[PDB]
Amino acid sequence: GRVKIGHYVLGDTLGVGTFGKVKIGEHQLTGHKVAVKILNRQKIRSLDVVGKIKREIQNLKLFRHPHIIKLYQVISTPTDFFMVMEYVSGGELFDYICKHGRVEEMEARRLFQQILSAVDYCHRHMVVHRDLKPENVLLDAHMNAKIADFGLSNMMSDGEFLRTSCGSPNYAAPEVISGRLYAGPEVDIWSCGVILYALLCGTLPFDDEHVPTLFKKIRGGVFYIPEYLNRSVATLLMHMLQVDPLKRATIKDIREHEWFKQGLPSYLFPEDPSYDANVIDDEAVKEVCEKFECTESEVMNSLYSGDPQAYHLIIDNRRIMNQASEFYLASSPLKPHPERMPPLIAKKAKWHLGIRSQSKPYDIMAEVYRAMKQLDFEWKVVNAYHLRVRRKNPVTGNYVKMSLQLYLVDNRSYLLDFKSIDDLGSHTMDFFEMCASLITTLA
Amino acid sequence: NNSVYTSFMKSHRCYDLIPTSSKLVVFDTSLQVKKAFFALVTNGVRAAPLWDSKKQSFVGMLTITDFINILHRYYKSALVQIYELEEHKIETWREVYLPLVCISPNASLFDAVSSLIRNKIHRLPVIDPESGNTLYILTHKRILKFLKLFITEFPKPEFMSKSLEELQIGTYANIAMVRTTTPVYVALGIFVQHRVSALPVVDEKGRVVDIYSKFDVINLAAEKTYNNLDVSVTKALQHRSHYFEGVLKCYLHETLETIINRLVEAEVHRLVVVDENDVVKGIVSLSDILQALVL
Amino acid sequence: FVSWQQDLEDSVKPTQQARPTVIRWSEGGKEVFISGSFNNWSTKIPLIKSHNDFVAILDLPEGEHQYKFFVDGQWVHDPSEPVVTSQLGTINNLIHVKKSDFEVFDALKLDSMGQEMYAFRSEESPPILPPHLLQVILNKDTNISCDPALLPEPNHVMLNHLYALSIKDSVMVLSATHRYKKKYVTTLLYKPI
Ligand SMILES: OC[C@H]1O[C@@H]2O[C@H]3[C@H](O)[C@@H](O)[C@@H](O[C@H]4[C@H](O)[C@@H](O)[C@@H](O[C@H]5[C@H](O)[C@@H](O)[C@@H](O[C@H]6[C@H](O)[C@@H](O)[C@@H](O[C@H]7[C@H](O)[C@@H](O)[C@@H](O[C@H]8[C@H](O)[C@@H](O)[C@@H](O[C@H]1[C@H](O)[C@H]2O)O[C@@H]8CO)O[C@@H]7CO)O[C@@H]6CO)O[C@@H]5CO)O[C@@H]4CO)O[C@@H]3CO
Ligand SMILES: Cc1ccc(Oc2nc3nc(-c4ccc(-c5ccccc5O)cc4)c(Cl)cc3[nH]2)cc1C(=O)O
Ligand SMILES: Nc1ncnc2c1ncn2[C@@H]1O[C@H](COP(=O)(O)O)[C@@H](O)[C@H]1O
Ligand SMILES: Nc1ncnc2c1ncn2[C@@H]1O[C@H](COP(=O)(O)O)[C@@H](O)[C@H]1O
Repeated sequence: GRVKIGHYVLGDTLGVGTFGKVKIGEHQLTGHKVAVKILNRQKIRSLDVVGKIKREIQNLKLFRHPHIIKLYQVISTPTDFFMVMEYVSGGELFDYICKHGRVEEMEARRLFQQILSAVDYCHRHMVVHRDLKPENVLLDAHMNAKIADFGLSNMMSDGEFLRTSCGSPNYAAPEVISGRLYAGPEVDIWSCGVILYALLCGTLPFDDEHVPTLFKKIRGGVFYIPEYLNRSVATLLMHMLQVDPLKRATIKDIREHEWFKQGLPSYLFPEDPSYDANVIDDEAVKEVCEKFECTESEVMNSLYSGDPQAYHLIIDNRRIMNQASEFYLASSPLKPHPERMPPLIAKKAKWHLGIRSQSKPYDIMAEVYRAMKQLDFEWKVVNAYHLRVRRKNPVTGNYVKMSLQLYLVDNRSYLLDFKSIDDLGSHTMDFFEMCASLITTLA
Repeated sequence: NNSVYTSFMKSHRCYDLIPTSSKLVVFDTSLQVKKAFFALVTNGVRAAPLWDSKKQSFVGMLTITDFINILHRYYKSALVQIYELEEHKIETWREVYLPLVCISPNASLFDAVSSLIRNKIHRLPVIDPESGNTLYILTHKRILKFLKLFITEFPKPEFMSKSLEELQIGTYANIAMVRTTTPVYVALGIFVQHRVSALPVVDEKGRVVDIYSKFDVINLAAEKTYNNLDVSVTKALQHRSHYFEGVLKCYLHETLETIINRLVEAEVHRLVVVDENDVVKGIVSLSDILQALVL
Repeated sequence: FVSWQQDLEDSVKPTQQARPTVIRWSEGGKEVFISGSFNNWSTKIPLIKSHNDFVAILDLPEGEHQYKFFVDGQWVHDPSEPVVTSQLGTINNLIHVKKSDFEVFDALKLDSMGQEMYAFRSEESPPILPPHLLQVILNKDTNISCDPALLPEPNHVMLNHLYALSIKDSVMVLSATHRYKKKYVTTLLYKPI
């Protein structure tokens, strides 16, 4: 009578991740197999990962993708947390590249289409799996990609850049190895490009013995292009593995590519059933619209299960509004629009980010402090360059909050950034009044 | 059940009309009125709401109508500079010219269309109650374009396929118009007198050749030709001559469904009507169509 | 089809089916046994052996229960985990279970382990600017066919960041993108100095 949880008997260890160990889960009554990730509560509490573990549980339950490890149930005990999730018999992709060698152009395409579909699904739900590698990517008996180990994934916050860096020197974008600030999606595409090179060639595009020369190869962005792979797939790998994050390919760029378009199934990138795609909820705002019009919130909860009756008709109407692109969004490069204004006679003016300075960074900090002390400002110094200024409006009587961060453009060039923090008077206007009052005082 | 056009509104909120990504301009009452009209040209926006720093809330709405109103009142001649336009601020002229007229995004479409008809305005801004800031500036063109999107799935009734002669939509009598030799100052006076968005440029025989709308006035500020209003309306519309696919005109023997489909495709506000041969005939605007859709 | 799948997840209501307890100990001893207050110290529960770790699952009720391990015929308690002194003499390891729900438990776990509204000067290299901010949505030109007030979909990072144009005249120009209700709005401000 071996170790049992919830009708499930624990067996052989699959492996050990960044946090906890995964052990094979076998049903006693039926014989169904699950992967049980055992996270020791004491080891989670010993570090500040308690917040990262909470988000990882919430995100895995929120996801509903056929190419992502499905989380069944999170069993909690006083000593440790148990995560009962989808088991895949085929094993890791890294072992398949070593055993079977380089996968055929058509077969490797199918696996790349499935892996990118899961990466695209994560980006839609504002989650970025920073540790993408064939070790973290698993396969089943029917040979289908499944992404696991979300312990290194982080949320996509509006007006925030994540500088945290993953351990693996390979599969990490040039901005990651340099330790510079970046946005989440660009790294996942670079991580997908190196994976695309892995099953097509068999080896890594940037590989070296010692760490310093390896970093020089990634920053250079020069990789070997073999003779066997065609002209179409070669152009994709070059566009996917770019040094510049803006010049690099995006989720829309790969979907529009000729090599990727072929052998692509219909269920991979849906447009109409994208609203029901997320398991977790109907839009929270959406529920209220139905609550403010007819019934109190939490109404028809049984009804939603029942299907008797209403909110689904409002969600289906949102899909029709999202279908027409020309009405809700503008396209950047045809007959001229009647509301288009002719150019003014005196050159087009060009917008720029905040205010720039050429003086020492220590001098700019002393300059922003003396300007803030002149007005009635109250803040909290987080970092030697990061400030969270708060000013109370005298007319409305409401508190207005905004962020300040110092950056550098070139060797002798410096920049100051103004960010708005959401809480009678307009919030968007009050942030502008708070900004103008500091820019006018400073020089 | 009989009125399917009314059911499209009321049930649908104002939020659905607001695009995913938009451009909005806000002017502080303390800046010069001449610099504000020159700012609308550089940004390409037709209208922009006004903000008061002392009151800490939106007071007015700056439109091209204000630029029309200034000129009739203050223009002296082509020789004498309009000393008022340059010196006047947004707040100073606001005290001379005549509550905030706006709508909520949570509020119904039926309550938004009624606000444009009752207050007799073309541009109505939408302000969030929880946030306090402006989101979008609603227009008659945007409401009908939103209707043409949802009405395709619904079957149109008998009155939707009715001719212009049988229907009562559009002001058939006392139509104000300009001629090919009529100066800009005389044309601008009609915009303040009769209070209409479009003025049709009609030949001495009775043939419609061009159309001078409130938007065509912004060209005087764009080219800085506002100092000479003595010149004819043909000279004021000489800029579009190279890139213009003729004036939009429909017939009296045309169905309401065809008339609505013509306005959304052309993206124009007022639609000229002529019979048999080009001739003066009552003009039908979006304000007539939207009023008929409500009642 | 999709609606049905979404519906199925919705039907489920969060709950935990079983409430067990881990009870583990790491040693090099072949025979391991554990006795506590749940079985009233009458029987010795056998530990299943992981190659290194030893663990035995037992559905214990909520409350304070004192247990002691017995390795190779020697009753020795676990040092690493908290222990309480018994009336007999020996200080046995105490296991106290109250809540075993993941969301609540995390918060309690979360609870375990600079100054509010305090303006003060700080004493004693800046981070490199991301190139995603350099590209401005207002600098980008759209099609001649589409509406002028309409703009393309902006990157999430860009919004809430203030963008200002150099002042030709006394008047000052500054704008920022904000998101409302999953809607994006780029508000411009004209105000003289
Ligand atoms: O058997 C139950 C018991 O099992 C475990 O205890 C083991 C322990 O882990 C081992 O280390 C070892 O303990 C030895 C110990 O080191 C020695 O000291 C000796 O103890 C003797 C005392 O030195 C001596 O003073 C006297 O003790 C008196 C007690 O102080 C006094 O309280 C009373 O004893 C009775 C208690 O009053 C009463 O509360 C009740 O106690 C029970 C506990 O409540 C219950 O948890 C359980 O204890 C476990 C223990 O948790 C395990 O770790 O059973 C207890 C007994 O029923 O009943 C007590 C009955 O004595 O009176 C005595 C004096 O008469 O005598 C004791 C020895 O009798 O003992 C070990 C010598 O190697 O082995 C023990 C094995 O129990
Ligand atoms: C990295 C790590 C993670 C978790 C951890 O704590 C736990 N180890 C655990 N082992 C087990 C466990 C118990 C029995 C078995 C087992 C034994 C025999 C046959 C089959 C089995 O599954 C395997 C693992 C359980 Cl259920 C919970 C655990 N909690 C300890 C460590 C650690 O080594 O520091
Ligand atoms: N050129 C015109 N002359 C006279 N009346 C008009 C003209 N154009 C529109 N109208 C009418 O004036 C009202 C408002 O017009 P508009 O400002 O174009 O919405 C509508 O009821 C129209 O029927
Ligand atoms: N019936 C029409 N035919 C041709 N052009 C028009 C017509 N109505 C409006 N316009 C033009 O469309 C632009 C915007 O019109 P409005 O929406 O009426 O301000 C102006 O430049 C007008 O010259």
